[PDB]
Amino acid sequence: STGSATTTPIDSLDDAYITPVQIGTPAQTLNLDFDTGSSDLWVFSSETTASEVDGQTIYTPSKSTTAKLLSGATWSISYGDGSSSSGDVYTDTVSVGGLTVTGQAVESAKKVSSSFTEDSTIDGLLGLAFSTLNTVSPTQQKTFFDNAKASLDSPVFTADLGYHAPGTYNFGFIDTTAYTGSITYTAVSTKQGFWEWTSTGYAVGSGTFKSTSIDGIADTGTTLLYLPATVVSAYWAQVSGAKSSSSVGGYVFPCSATLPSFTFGVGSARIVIPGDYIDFGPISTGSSSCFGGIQSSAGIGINIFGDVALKAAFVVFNGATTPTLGFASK
Ligand SMILES: CNCc1cc([N+](=O)[O-])ccc1Cl
Repeated sequence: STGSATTTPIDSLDDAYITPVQIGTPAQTLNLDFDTGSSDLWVFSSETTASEVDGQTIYTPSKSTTAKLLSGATWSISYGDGSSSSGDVYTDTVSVGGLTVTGQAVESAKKVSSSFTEDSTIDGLLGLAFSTLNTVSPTQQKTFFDNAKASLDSPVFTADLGYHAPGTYNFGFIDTTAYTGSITYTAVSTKQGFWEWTSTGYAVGSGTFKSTSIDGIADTGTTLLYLPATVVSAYWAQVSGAKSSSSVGGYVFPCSATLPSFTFGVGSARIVIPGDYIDFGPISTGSSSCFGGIQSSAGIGINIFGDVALKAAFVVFNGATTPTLGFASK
C-alpha cells in the first residue's frame, strides 16, 4: 500500500502546514499538523472544553460506527513552545491520502492550551516521530506510520514542503519525479525518540563552507531553523542592522534587507536555503522590523531542522530496521 496527501501552509508565512486526514466511519475529515517531532495523533473533539474551541473542525466519536473507547487510557503532552493538550483515547479507522490504518489510537482532547485554540486552521496533530515518545498511559500507543509500516510497499514516508505553496506527504514510496539529483542518506539516532541526525556543516551566502558536526532533529512541526549560537551569529552578522532582541524573543532584521542564503551539509551533499525562506515578515503589523527564520537553539537543548530547512529539500524518513534520513535538492 501507499498514500499521498497534499500539505498546505496555514498562512502567508508558512507558520505551519495542514494535511487532510479521514477519521471514522463515515469519514470525518480533519486538517492535522503532521509533526515529525512528536508521536501523538490528537484531535479537537466533541469532548474538548467548549471555551477552548474557536473555529476548529472536531472529531465526534459517537458519530463513528468504527470508534471504540480505549478504556482507561489518557494522554497529556507538552511541546517545546510551552503549548499543551490532554484527554482520553479512542481507536478508529484513520486514512491519509488513500492509506488506511484500522485500530489507530485517536487521542481526543479534553483540554488544549491557548495557542491551539487561537489556531483555527489546525484541528490537531499527527505525530511521526518514534512511538517511544507517545504519551498514552498506561498502554503506550503506536503512531500512524508505525501502524501502517508493515502494509507499506517500502517502510518510508517523505516530506516535500512548499515555500509559500502546497507540498506533499507520501507514505510507502519515493517519488523520483519530486527531486533533482540524488538523495543523500545519513544516519539517525532514535535514542531520544526523534529523527536525530548530524549535519556536516554550514555556509552563509556565498561564503566558504565550515565543516563542523551539528546534531539536530528533523522536525516538520517546528516552523524555524534553530542552530547553535555561534552559527546563528555568523549568519546574522551578514545582514546590516540585524540584532538579537530580548524583547521580541530572537533575531530581527530590517525589513528593507536582502537576506543571504544558508547552506547545510548532509554528508558530502549540500542543501541551500534561499534567503527569502528566512524572512518571517514584520514582528507586528506595519513594523519595519522583520523576524528571522534562523534562531538560536541555546536554551532549547537541541538543534531543530524545522520547516525553514526542510522545505528547501525533498526529505526521506526511512523507517527500515536501521532508520536513516535522506535529503535531495528539488
Ligand atoms: C514537536 N514538534 C514541534 C511542535 C509542533 C507543534 N504542532 O502543532 O505541530 C506544536 C508545538 C511544537 Cl513545539
